[PDB]
Amino acid sequence: LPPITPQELESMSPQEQRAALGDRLFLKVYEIAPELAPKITGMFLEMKPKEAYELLNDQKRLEERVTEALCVLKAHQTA
Amino acid sequence: HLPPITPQELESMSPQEQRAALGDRLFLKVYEIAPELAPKITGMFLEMKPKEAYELLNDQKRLEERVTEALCVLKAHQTA
Repeated sequence: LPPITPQELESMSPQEQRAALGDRLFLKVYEIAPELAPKITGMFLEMKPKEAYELLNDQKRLEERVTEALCVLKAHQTA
Repeated sequence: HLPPITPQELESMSPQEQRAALGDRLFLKVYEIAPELAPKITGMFLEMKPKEAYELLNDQKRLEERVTEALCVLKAHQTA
């Protein structure tokens, strides 16, 4: 999917923002954690739209948020 | 442990005074959760808005959640 412009993000409803950001976040997370990509994307969609949008423009920040999300899920695993 | 900060004191303190007051009380609570990394975790909390750091002193569950989140941010910053 082509990137969302900053002008489109401010023009979308919260429902439209979630669908547009969620589809692009899922594809990028799928390249890092394919099995937990739907679960991690749902965690990302709880952030503010501006915060989730920065993940689509900074690869290094997206990797750290995925690593952070995996660590939080691992922390709750009473292994 | 220090006595809790009242909401009226927080609004009357300067930004530097808020850091000292919140930082001392946040450190004592985080120390009971992560004693070794408590100073670094407290510094991460002091970058939040004063109202948000104050809620961590009044909500135990959210405090534990933010510490776990802060610990996971530190793990993500590993060079190796």
